[PDB]
Amino acid sequence: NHPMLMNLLK
Amino acid sequence: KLSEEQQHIIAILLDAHHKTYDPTYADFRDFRPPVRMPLSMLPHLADLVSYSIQKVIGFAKMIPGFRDLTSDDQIVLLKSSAIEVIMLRSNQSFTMDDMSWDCGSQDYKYDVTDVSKAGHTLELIEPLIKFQVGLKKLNLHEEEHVLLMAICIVSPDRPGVQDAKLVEAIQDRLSNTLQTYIRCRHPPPGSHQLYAKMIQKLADLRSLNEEHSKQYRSLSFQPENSMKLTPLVLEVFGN
Ligand SMILES: [O]C(=O)[C][C][C][C]OC1=[C][C]=C(C2345B678B9%10%11B6%12%13B96%14B%109%15B%1172B932B437B%1285B%1363C%14%1527C2=[C][C]=C(C([O])(C(F)(F)F)C(F)(F)F)[C]=[C]2)[C]=[C]1
Repeated sequence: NHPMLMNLLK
Repeated sequence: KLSEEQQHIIAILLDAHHKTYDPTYADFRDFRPPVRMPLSMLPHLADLVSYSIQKVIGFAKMIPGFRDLTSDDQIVLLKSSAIEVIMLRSNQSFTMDDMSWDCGSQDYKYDVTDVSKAGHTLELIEPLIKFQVGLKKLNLHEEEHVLLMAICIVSPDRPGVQDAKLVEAIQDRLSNTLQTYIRCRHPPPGSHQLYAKMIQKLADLRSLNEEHSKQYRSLSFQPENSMKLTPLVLEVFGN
């Protein structure tokens, strides 16, 4: 449920 | 007694901070502009927090051992610590003179009434100021300041952590680095009880965290206010 977090975490 | 691994850890965290903290405040002209003359400052300060989250994430990625966590745990830890790390890293621009965060210019110099103009009350702002004062008086070495940020992020007791075992062992290497640093490179009397004082500041931040999320949920339950937030702030802080 966290698309932008996971993208930013590489 | 500062081992080679420990000096390594300090080198990486110093560099990770300098790569994610720009003391020129160049990017501030990209935010929605500040208005003072109605939650006037909420667009500009929500933009600042959303930017700051991206910087905190880039710092967290460089903390040694963090990438050996699962993405679920990494998400847990960043969701819980984001506002605390932002408050802690804001101490660098805080000036005890006029009790304001002086990020370069007067437009980008924020006092307690600016924070009020984003929807927050002195229930939060009063402990927040005394937090920034007490940290300012600890006179921390930059080495200690970046170790503290790392220890904040990698906490085993955050709600929903899965591998508390691995999280605890990662934090332990950082706490032992900090304790050994204080002992070896921070002369008395400023070293007196310094580790305990720094851990007290993390406790101050847990309380500040709880109050932030109460006033955030109140704030963002009004859709007029949600509209002024950013998509990243919403995903991290909720709804
Ligand atoms: O790389 C670089 O350039 C280095 C950059 C240097 C970094 O400078 C700074 C970054 C952040 C801060 C702040 B200091 B305290 B005081 B309160 B907290 B820190 B953050 B702003 B101000 B207000 C803040 C704040 C505002 C808004 C909300 C919100 O609750 C809301 F907006 F009010 F709703 C929300 F939603 F979370 F944003 C929560 C908290 C000051 C300086």
